[PDB]
This record gives sequence, C-alpha cells and structure tokens, in this order.
Amino acid sequence: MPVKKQEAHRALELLEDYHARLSEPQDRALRIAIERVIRIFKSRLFQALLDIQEFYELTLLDDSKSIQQKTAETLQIATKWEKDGQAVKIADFI
Amino acid sequence: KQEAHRALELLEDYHARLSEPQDRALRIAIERVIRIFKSRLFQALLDIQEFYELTLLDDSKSIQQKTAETLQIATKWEKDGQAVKIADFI
Ligand SMILES: [Cl-]
Repeated sequence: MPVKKQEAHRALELLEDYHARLSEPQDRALRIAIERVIRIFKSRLFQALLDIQEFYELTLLDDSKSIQQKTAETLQIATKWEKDGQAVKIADFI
Repeated sequence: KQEAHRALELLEDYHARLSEPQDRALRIAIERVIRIFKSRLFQALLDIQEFYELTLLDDSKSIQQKTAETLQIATKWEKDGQAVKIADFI
C-alpha cells in the first residue's frame, strides 16, 4: 500500500484501479475507452517481450553461431532498440 | 517452460552463465541489451503515467473530454504498434 507517487512500475496498476472505480452510468463510456487503452498497451508489452524471445532464439540459442558473431548481433539489436524514439516508422505502409 | 512473459528473466539467466573470459564481451553486450530493454519498458510505463496525469487526474476536464482524449491516444498507440521502421536519424 504505497505512499510514493508516480512509481513507473505501478503505472498500469493505477490505470486498472481507476477503471475499477468507474461504476456510474455516466462514467461508462470512459470506462470502455480505458479498456481499449489497456488492451492496446498490453499488446505493446507482449510484442516487446517477443522482440527479446526472437533475439534470444535466433542469436543466443543457436549453437551454430560463433561468440564473435553473437556479440555482433547483440550489439546491433541493442543499438536498434536504442534508436527507436528517433526512428522513422510508417503506419499502414506497404 | 518459455512463455514470452519470462523473456527477460531468461536473458538475465543466460547472461549469468557466461563465465569464460572469452565470453566476457558477449556478456557485456547482453548487459547492454537488458538495460536498453528495461529503459524501453520504463518509457512505455511513463506513457501510461503521463496520460493518467494529464487526462484522467484532471478533474477540470469533463468526462466527455477525458473519453475523447482516451480514444485518441489509443488510436495513436494502435497505429504506432503496426508501424514499420524504415530508418533513423542521428
Ligand atoms: Cl566460437
């Protein structure tokens, strides 16, 4: 039962607690909108975790790959994730 | 048992098993990936935190306005989720 404010690891927990309090009929449209945010956010988290699983299986788990090779691939993927906020990313492309 | 929810725990485990001196460069590289991934997650949680602060906690905004802002941020995030990277600028 934390007294500290704006703890990042609790951000989704607090959104959930806010949703759970929206019981009045006039608050229902907001509640349904929040449900959608929550679903979309969870999908984002899942896809990020899959990025790790993909890296882990294709790079680290492969006995066929040399250590120098794996190190190269590992440095690359970190650099890519690092640049993501400055990346040009096109919605509904190709 | 390799659920994606454990993806990070697994990477941290693998890092904790690279003990040979010749593996040390890969180990440091993996530490970097773990740090960068945690940063990614932290910034994602701050997205929720900032939305919560700016929209949901502002009781000067009507329920209608909060709803509109909540719908629009999800729409933006949904697009960002299917967006494909074509480059980055330094
Ligand atoms: Cl080797």
